Amino acid sequence: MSVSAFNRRWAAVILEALTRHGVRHICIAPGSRSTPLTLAAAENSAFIHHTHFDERGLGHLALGLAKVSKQPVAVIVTSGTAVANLYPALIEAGLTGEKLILLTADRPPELIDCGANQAIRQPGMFASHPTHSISLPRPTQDIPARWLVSTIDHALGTLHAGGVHINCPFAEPLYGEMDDTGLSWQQRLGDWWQDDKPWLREAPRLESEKQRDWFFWRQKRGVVVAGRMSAEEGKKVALWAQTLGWPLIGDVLSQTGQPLPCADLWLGNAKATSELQQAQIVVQLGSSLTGKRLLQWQASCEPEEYWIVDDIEGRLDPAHHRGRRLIANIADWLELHPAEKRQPWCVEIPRLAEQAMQAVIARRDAFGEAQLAHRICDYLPEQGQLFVGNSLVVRLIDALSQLPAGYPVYSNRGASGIDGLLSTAAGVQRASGKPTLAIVGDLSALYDLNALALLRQVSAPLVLIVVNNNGGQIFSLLPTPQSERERFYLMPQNVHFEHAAAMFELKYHRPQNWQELETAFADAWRTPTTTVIEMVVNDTDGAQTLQQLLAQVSHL
Amino acid sequence: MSVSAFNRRWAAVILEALTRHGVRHICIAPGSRSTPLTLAAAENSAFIHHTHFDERGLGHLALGLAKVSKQPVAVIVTSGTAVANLYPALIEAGLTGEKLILLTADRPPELIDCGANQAIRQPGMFASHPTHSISLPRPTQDIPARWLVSTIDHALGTLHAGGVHINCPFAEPLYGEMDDTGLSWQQRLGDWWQDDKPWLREAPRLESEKQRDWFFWRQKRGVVVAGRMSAEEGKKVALWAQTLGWPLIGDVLSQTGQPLPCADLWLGNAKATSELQQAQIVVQLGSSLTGKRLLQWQASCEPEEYWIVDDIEGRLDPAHHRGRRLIANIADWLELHPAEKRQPWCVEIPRLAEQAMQAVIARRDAFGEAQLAHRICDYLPEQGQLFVGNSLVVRLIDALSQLPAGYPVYSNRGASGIDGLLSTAAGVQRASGKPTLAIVGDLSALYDLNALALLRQVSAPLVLIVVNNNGGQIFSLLPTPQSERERFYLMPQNVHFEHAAAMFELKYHRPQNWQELETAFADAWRTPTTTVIEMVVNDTDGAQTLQQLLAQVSHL
Ligand SMILES: Cc1ncc(C[n+]2csc(CCOP(=O)(O)OP(=O)(O)O)c2C)c(N)n1
Ligand SMILES: Cc1ncc(C[n+]2csc(CCOP(=O)(O)OP(=O)(O)O)c2C)c(N)n1
Ligand SMILES: [Cl-]
Ligand SMILES: [Cl-]
Ligand SMILES: [Cl-]
Ligand SMILES: [Cl-]
Ligand SMILES: [Cl-]
Ligand SMILES: [Cl-]
Ligand SMILES: [Cl-]
Ligand SMILES: [Mn+2]
Ligand SMILES: [Mn+2]
Repeated sequence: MSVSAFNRRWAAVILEALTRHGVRHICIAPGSRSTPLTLAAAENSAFIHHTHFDERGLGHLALGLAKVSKQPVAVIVTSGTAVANLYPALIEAGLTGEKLILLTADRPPELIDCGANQAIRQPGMFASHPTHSISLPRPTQDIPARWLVSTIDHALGTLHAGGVHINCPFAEPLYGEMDDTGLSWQQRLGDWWQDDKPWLREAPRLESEKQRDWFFWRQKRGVVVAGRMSAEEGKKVALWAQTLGWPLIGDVLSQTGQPLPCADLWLGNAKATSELQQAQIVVQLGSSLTGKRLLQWQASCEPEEYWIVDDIEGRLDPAHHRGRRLIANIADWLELHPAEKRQPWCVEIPRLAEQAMQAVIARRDAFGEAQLAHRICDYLPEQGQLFVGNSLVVRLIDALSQLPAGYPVYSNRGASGIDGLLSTAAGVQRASGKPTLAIVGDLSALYDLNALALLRQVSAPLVLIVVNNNGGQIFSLLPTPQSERERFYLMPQNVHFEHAAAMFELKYHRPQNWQELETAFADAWRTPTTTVIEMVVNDTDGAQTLQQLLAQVSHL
Repeated sequence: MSVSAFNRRWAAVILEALTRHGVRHICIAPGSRSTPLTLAAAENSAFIHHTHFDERGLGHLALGLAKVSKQPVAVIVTSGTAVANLYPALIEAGLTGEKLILLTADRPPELIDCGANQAIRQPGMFASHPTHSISLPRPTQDIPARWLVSTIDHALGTLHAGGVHINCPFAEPLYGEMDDTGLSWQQRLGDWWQDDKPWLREAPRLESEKQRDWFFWRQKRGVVVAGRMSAEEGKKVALWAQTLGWPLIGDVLSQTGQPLPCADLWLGNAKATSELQQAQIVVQLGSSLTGKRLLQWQASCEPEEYWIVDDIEGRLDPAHHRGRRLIANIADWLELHPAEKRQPWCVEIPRLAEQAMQAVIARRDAFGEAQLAHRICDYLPEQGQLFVGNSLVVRLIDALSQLPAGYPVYSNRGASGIDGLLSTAAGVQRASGKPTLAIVGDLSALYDLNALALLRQVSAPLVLIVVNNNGGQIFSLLPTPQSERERFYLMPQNVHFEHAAAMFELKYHRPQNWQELETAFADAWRTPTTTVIEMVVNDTDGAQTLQQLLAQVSHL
């Protein structure tokens, strides 16, 4: 008889099913309509439970979790605009591949389009952005549990990457006594409840075949571009490229070690671009390439074929080159297409890359964001991970430093949003347990401000560098019109973060030089908490230093 | 020739066209892709420009503006998750009628699903939540300006209520000199550029017909239920119900003056409900009724007829009574269905309503949220406006105080989200220019924390009361389960707002008695600046006081 009790039994099947697909982490926002989902999750000891009050934050927390653990991470939210806040993190997931299982509570069909409070049209509301969309029916004992677990099984079994959105109508009485309504119904699943596999096993592998002409292509004048990939993938790619004798352009996100550093600088030099005109094939592994000069070279170069090896799906070359798009695990792929010993063919690029770095070393003293980015390894935590925020920071680290091979870097570099960086960071460190360094801009920090709440619960030191250049200074770098740049572009907020840290009880440091920055780090890494280091810098110095260094290099 | 210059030409046609439909406020977030729209907006002298860095807050700021002004308000954002953030405000607008014109910038078609940075598929991404979706084509001179303005003219001309999503591909060379490409193409529109009406006027009106059996019905035992309507409509409805001799159950949002106050209390009393069983007809004006007892009585009652009169569309009875759904401006409808002076048929309800308010007044003294709610009248600015947050506050002011007839009230009571209350308040005050009192919960305040940024800029004094009962205390009033309530429901963040206030250079108080609250307000209505008043209150007291007042009143 009890609707209250049955809703929970319905929800218990949902959650148990996700358990069979490697879902450990679950992110929960407060609600009433979500009561069946939340209580089922709460009482299921397979989960590690995370909670937060801002649903946009909640999505990004889940996104950081899935980013690092490579596992499907679940999200429970209540009906209404709560669901709509998951949209940004879902979008990023859909572009970078994080498996997010969004379980969104709903009013039941009777309470739709009739002025019911906090009742909206939720089925379909993320359009094409989920990989799978399940819109569950009203819960009824007339639909057997086997269908409910099968539906979920298929969605998860076949999920290569990106998000699944499972809309969960519940009618209400939501609370009440657990009388054993639906226990019978649940029992038709038999000992599946004691099993560790899913009910229906459906896991087709999606993968491109061996390139049988690889033995031919591996001998051409090639170039290796390396975008976003795993830390270990980064090392493998470096040795591979080296063996071929092909120049490797490694992104900040590559973790290759960057044997030809300051690509964003040297690629702007005619000697480099014309040397590369000799490249017969370009093999790019991973994507989301950072620098302007890399994108621009890429968009303009004309090899015989262009390859992109990556674990995600769909076309990845925005310049649409003739070539191949190869779906694979990068490490697997490298083993399936091993490098072969060849003499290098580049003469000028190794030279320019060295000079480029030197021009930057020559500028390392000024206490500016350009320099912080140059010097950033100095500050990497031992056995840690770097989280790079968006806008100027990622561009400057990519252009001016040479990150160590196999040192973990993480970013939200799919949609490049500045909406969820702090909570994504929270996820990232939570996932792995590692000491974590996260560097972010001032608007970025202002955007995801309340995420500082999550930053009270960290398992290893997290250092949050907020670079404060009073506004979105990237729009200084781009050729924006002078007269409406302050108001409509930069949007300085004229604020500091001392009071932010105070509010949430985090250590704060506002260093005036390098000696003070190192002493802030020394204290920070001592304790499994989050320290906020505000780096206040002159608004336009970073962008100008980049432009100058670009110009300098382009004359060498 | 110049794509740059034409992007801007195209955009200015769009923005100019909005001009002819009373769009005067415009809300801009920072970005590169949105350049054509933003620059066109900036140079167009019709618009009052508003800016913010958080796009979710931006949407809600526009919601605020559109709410008060009852004009269409435009929003510009850039491509990527920026767009996705408009969702919450858009869902709200869709339910309550605010006219939000979302001009969302987008990459051109060549750059979608090809690994291009910050490119996602936007056309259709709000599903069916917009009233119209204009998905614009790639800008070209081969499509006449008369098409562009006409498409915008149609969507805006026909717009009864809710948002229009206008997606705007712009191909890049976004910056460049402003040569005279597409001037010739603009001129094909002739002297329309000096006109003040639309190019295509298509403005059909949507109305219900005169109810020609009204003279029959107005003599039966009727009940007037009044929900969200304008402040002038509240006064009229009070005059009307009084004349007919029908009891008026009036919501916080109604501005009717509430002449049977504390309905949430007296509707729980059996004598009141049985007297209401004699109701032959129920005429509700407006919608989104607040309280449980009203929502519950409304659900259960069985009058021969049930009428809902509101200028929004669709069904508004979540109990789906046999009756009438009349789409009309309330002020107009009342004139078209005038009252006739008649002897009030209710006997005990007035007595119960008085005794209920007395029960409440007898409890005014304790320094807590329930008591703040009850006496909020005392703090209302002269010639000002109220903005009520969600959760416990709106429930408490509806239950425990009697707001003045005609004194303007506003809320986000469609989807009842807690995600945009401060930024909505901002736009609410900005639209009217009136001194504003806005009260909100702690988690509410945290959710929209960065909106404190906008509150630095206020055309009249704004007081923001933040009730801090350490968590979502509504889940203390709802019969949620014991051992998982704090963690999965209330989610206390153990925090204050002194520092938040400080960060954003806003005056802060934290009164500890009625006197200290009076001193906080002495200063608060003089200067056109924002004052934060944090009300620290025992977590659980509000909920229990309501519960007790409920129990006390049912015994009358
Ligand atoms: C959600 C979202 N909105 C807007 C943008 C456009 N955008 C890119 S960078 C930027 C400004 C970043 O400001 P800040 O954190 O101060 O970084 P800085 O420009 O100084 O590197 C904006 C608004 C975006 N990427 N994501
Ligand atoms: C965007 C959104 N997420 C979640 C909810 C569900 N919800 C309704 S009330 C509430 C708690 C509000 O807490 P607070 O601001 O402290 O007010 P209090 O409960 O103490 O009145 C929540 C989470 C919602 N309405 N909107
Ligand atoms: Cl809820
Ligand atoms: Cl159904
Ligand atoms: Cl960026
Ligand atoms: Cl700390
Ligand atoms: Cl942009
Ligand atoms: Cl609410
Ligand atoms: Cl100042
Ligand atoms: Mn900045
Ligand atoms: Mn609260």
